[PDB]
Amino acid sequence: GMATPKKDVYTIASDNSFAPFEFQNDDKQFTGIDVDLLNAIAKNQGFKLKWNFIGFQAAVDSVQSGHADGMMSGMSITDARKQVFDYGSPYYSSNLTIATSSTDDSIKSWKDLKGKTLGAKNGTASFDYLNAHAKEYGYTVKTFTDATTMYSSLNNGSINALMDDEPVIKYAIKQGQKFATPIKPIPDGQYGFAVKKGSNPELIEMFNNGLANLRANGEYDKIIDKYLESDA
Amino acid sequence: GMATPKKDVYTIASDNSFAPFEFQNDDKQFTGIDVDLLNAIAKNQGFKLKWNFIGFQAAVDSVQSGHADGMMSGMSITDARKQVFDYGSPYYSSNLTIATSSTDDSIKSWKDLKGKTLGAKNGTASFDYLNAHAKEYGYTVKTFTDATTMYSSLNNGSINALMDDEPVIKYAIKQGQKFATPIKPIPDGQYGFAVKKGSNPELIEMFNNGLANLRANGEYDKIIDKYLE
Ligand SMILES: [Cl-]
Ligand SMILES: [Cl-]
Ligand SMILES: [Cl-]
Ligand SMILES: [Cl-]
Ligand SMILES: [Mg+2]
Ligand SMILES: [Mg+2]
Repeated sequence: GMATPKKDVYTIASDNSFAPFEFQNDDKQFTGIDVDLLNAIAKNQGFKLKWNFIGFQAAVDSVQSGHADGMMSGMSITDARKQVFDYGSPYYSSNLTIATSSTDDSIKSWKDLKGKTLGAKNGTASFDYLNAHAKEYGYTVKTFTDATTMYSSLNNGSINALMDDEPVIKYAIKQGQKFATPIKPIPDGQYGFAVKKGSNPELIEMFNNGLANLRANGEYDKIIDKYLESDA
Repeated sequence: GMATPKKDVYTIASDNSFAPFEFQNDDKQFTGIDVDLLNAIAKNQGFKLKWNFIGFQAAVDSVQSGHADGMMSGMSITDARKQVFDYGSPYYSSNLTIATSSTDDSIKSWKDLKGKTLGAKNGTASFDYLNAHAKEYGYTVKTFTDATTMYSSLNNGSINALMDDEPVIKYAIKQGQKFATPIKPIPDGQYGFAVKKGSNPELIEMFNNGLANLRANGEYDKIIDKYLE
């Protein structure tokens, strides 16, 4: 239904370092998909916000304790989370996807992964997927303990490709990396805006109504495209 | 109760950057209180571990979907977490505390904060705590949006003190920062080792047994003191 504010300002908790969703620019101001998108949603609906960029764990606990009204933080919607949060309509799909070098034209479909070296960060959803499909597609998996070493290996040619959460890859491309995403991604759920279960229902109404308007009026795509290599 | 391992190795998920609990040293190896403490606990009990420093949110989701066995990640024990995780005995009491300059003799207690300005990061427990006691002791709160600027402000004298997580302040001091902690810390919960609720009970047993042995044998304090002094 139509959303009416019941607070002069709503407090939103978020991560302090989760690019491209929320991160600091060179001027030390917070920015990102979540920041621009929720700000644009509130503005569309005539709500006011105050952001607390405190970290994922801290943001969860702040909403649960009533010290924040909502959480916008690259948050994967899960059944475990639904036990204690209510979510707005999902605002972005999460995918696991393959990054190649943009200079390498040899990988055009999944069948071209035959004989390739694929990187993944140890213990991640990308790692689990790659391990589970290595025999089928015929690649070999090389594991990394952190993100920097993995992306360095793709750039120096010691892996042919890697799998990661798609926003990380598409943001690196937007930043200037010579990567591409030439093949089909693997759906892996959705991102959601959350309030404590049973709390601030009008803030969820705001969210859903504002989001629908931004999807229809083009601003939603403009915001995503600012941060993620768009296909268009 | 005796803990017996049922796997040759258990997988532990943790955050990639939460110093001094889990973080990378200059050699890009993962280290910290959580890493050293759970490794030592595991060793004490004859269990083997493999660590995946995937990030807090990702670690939660991995344990919940059965793709990591446990989580050791500066994890505050809360009722909401008890909905979906089982915990070992708490292994650390996380407090908030005040940092002043080590050369500033003027602040030794809360009442010495009269007329002073203290920093806190917006929307944190420290921010809430300072705001709640500002009228009582007659200080002003200056809000910061990131740690680096807040700590720089203390160092350059544009604030008189700050409040932050005690381990962050104590680790900074251990690293040579010229801060003091003149005021009694404020309790802010406890950290626990987690498994998915109903899973891996022998891993919780071994955590509890090992933690108790390390408290008794001196290693627990050695590990904490390594980082916090
Ligand atoms: Cl976090
Ligand atoms: Cl959580
Ligand atoms: Cl409307
Ligand atoms: Cl969570
Ligand atoms: Mg993080
Ligand atoms: Mg994930």
